[PDB]
Amino acid sequence: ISPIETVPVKLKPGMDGPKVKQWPLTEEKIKALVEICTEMEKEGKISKIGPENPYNTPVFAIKKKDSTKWRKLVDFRELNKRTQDFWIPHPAGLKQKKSVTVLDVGDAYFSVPLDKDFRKYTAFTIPSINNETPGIRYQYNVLPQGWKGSPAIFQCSMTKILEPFRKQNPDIVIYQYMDDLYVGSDLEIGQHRTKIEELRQHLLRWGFITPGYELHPDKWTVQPIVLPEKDSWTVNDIQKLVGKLNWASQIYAGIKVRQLCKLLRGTKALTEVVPLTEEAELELAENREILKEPVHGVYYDPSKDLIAEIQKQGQGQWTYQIYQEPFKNLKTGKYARMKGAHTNDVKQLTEAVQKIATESIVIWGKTPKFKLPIQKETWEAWWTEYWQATWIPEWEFVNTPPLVKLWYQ
Amino acid sequence: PISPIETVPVKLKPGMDGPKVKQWPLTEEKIKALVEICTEMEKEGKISKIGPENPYNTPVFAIKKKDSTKWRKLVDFRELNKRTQDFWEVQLGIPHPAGLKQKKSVTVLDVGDAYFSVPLDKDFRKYTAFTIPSINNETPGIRYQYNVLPMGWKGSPAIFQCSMTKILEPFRKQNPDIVIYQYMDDLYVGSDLEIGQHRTKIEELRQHLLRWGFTTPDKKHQKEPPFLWMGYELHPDKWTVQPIVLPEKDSWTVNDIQKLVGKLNWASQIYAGIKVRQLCKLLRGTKALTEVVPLTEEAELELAENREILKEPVHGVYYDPSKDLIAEIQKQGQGQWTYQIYQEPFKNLKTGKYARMKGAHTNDVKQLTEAVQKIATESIVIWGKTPKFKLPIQKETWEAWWTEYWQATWIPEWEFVNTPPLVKLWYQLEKEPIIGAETFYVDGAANRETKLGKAGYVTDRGRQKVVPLTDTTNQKTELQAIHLALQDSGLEVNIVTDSQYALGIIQAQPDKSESELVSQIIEQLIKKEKVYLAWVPAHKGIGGNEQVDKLVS
Repeated sequence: ISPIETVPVKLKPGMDGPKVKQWPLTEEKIKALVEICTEMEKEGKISKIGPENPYNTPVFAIKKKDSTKWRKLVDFRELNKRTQDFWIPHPAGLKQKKSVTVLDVGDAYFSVPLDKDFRKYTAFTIPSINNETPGIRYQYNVLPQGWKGSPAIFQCSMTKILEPFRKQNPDIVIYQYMDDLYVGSDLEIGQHRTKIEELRQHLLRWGFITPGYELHPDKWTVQPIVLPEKDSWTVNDIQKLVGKLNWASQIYAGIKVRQLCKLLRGTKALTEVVPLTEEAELELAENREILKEPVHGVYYDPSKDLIAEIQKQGQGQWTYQIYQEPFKNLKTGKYARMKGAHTNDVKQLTEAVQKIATESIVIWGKTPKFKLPIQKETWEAWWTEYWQATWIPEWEFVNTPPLVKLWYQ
Repeated sequence: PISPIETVPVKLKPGMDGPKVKQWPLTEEKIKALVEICTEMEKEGKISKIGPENPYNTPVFAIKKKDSTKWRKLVDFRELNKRTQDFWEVQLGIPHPAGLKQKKSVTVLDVGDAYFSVPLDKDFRKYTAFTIPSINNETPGIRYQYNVLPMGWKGSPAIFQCSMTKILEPFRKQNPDIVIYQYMDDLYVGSDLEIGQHRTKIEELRQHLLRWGFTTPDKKHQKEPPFLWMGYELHPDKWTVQPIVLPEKDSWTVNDIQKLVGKLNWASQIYAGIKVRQLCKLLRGTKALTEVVPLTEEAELELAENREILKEPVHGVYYDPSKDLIAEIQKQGQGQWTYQIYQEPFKNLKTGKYARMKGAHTNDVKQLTEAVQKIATESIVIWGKTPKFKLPIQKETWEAWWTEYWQATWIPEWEFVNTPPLVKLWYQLEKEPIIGAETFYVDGAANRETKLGKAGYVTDRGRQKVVPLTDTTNQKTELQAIHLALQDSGLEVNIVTDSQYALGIIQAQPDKSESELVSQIIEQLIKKEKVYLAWVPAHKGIGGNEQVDKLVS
């Protein structure tokens, strides 16, 4: 191979490189990473480094869906946050396709060399059992997977290999996010899979892939705010409704609870049944018609971050909202339960996060910042055990037992 | 000797220059002692004489060895260390003896002469300049610089460990079956090999280290059990922590204290209750390593209790990959938890205590959850796998917890062990309003300017109350108002509040709290039979919520 020019990459002004500690790994994952890194070292992709490199970035191993091969995953979230901005408009048509297949073209990045002055920032460590040896330290020589600079730098090369396919299929939308390739079409499912097979064979031919996962955005349903339907309303039931309507008035307009609060007169017992007046039945009825559809006039700001909140509704059900400003939801949803995680909350939560992020990628071309309803220590202990994506979104941990729980289900 | 290993490039912190600390005057005895020491490590190539062009300097002292007439060359690199780049600590912890697989043949080699065998980056050497002063202040002092990793310099541990690892690397490839543990002075070599065939491999390794400038004295060479290794005594069937003896000195110096703290920090990983807070407070405000430090009342008492703790014998067995890992937890007082990790009954690998003193309100269930996680994480570090757990909590107790808990939680494979005190939900709020039970409409308010406030209730049975409160807040009065309702009521109650704060901390169902207020509320909830707590949006015309809010504000 002949040396091709690396593009100059710098950190943001005033920012130093990533200094994140490596978390413990099991014996199975360590051995897997060792074998992978030995191969990459032989192929010149990574090089061993010493302690004079003060930077470090977590590494671990995952297994993609519909695959049994171990996949090396590096958490470049800290590096990405500090890496300069590289200046593709997001395909709005991708959301309106009947079928969007996800292809992994991450191996393509290992063809392009990385700027020598930047390689130090890609340092990572393979831990050893019982610290028998000090961890094996590596840095990258080529474009790393998970780094936001990789798809940007490799963009020009990606457009050339897709140019023949995009002309032969002008009604097929192809979008790239990190290591994954999103291919959408309104074509019939049988003929669709033969087209993505035609594409992945075109990618295998030129070494973009090294020797399934289908999405259906039309089936992504919105979860609206629903009001209970009863013939007998207790004082407690009225109070619950008032509390839910009061909160919902922060999102929707024209919501009033005057006629419902009149029913709560004097000092009533909670279990007392109170007959709804004809004007209370009216006020309730017109509130329902307001909460029927999503709120108009909520626009997506491409510059501002996306935020995702998740609630645990029990029985394997989870609700979620995506917004950029409070009470201005861009999307709301609810996920049904799935067999395999009948007793595992963490597994259900991890899958939910990946689903939401996936939808956010398809719709806006960006993963949201998650507010996870889980203790930090509990999440950080087992979340890798159920992760199947090559990207990792930002997240924080919230601990507020909400009334917002039944305010969405 | 000096290793032919490639030097590791070292830089100063950006924008910083080398040290320029003036050398303190010394006794003629100490000066002549330093001259004899420097002369030896000059002809051994460890240091070299420098010219007057070098502007940098680092203070040196002359202390005598513990119970010896020999002098030591001590260097205070604190100034150089501040100006030296950061290095990455690659290790994730200390190797645990219970992480060792049982071996038929064991050898522990002494690589103590290791710091002064690893070459220092030639570009950085000038910053390690020091001066042997003259008594007359007229004759110029003898100035040297280090060619080798200096004892006490910031980068010495990391660069050495890196150098050693790279040197041990080819020997480990040629011998994938042989287990090697390195940690400064001690070098562990184990194998399931016959003695003669094993001792031959030992000589092969020593010759390998010798060619790379690392000597292994046959005096400190250990042949027969037990083998001393990292403060542990390795027997063929068991391991024992060797008795840790703490110094007894009339006058403690700064150097003595920090060495003591470092030692106690290491022991704290094995023994529970080791404290160094009062000793660390002594160090703040010191300028020199030789500065004498008087032990305070809290400090000498802290040191005394540490001595008693280190008297307890600690021992365990080795690891066997063929058998599963078992971890058992039991509840103790003051939210303390003890655990044992074993494979065969009453043959512990690791024994420790977990004191959970982080947080205001919690329950035994959450504390057990966090304990399991800590243990699981440790096991992965040492053995690379998570153990099967034996927990003092009913399978029904846990199922009632995670299904009703708003937050996501989970516990790995575990079986129930019936040994008190068991972990139990001491109470549980109702999901639906209680019929026939009195309904308390509860509210409280407080003046932010005077910290004065009221708290009370109004019931559907016509009962009302309001109590004056002093030195409280808006949040405290909301909890006191709920506390009132619990006090003046039967075993079944409905309580309506507008406080999101008060509601939130009771939803978590804690059984212990730092607050005397919350603790009493907890005690009330336990004695109750049924309690339903409802929330209502404040100031919207809700009946009972109206009358009680006006009475408190």
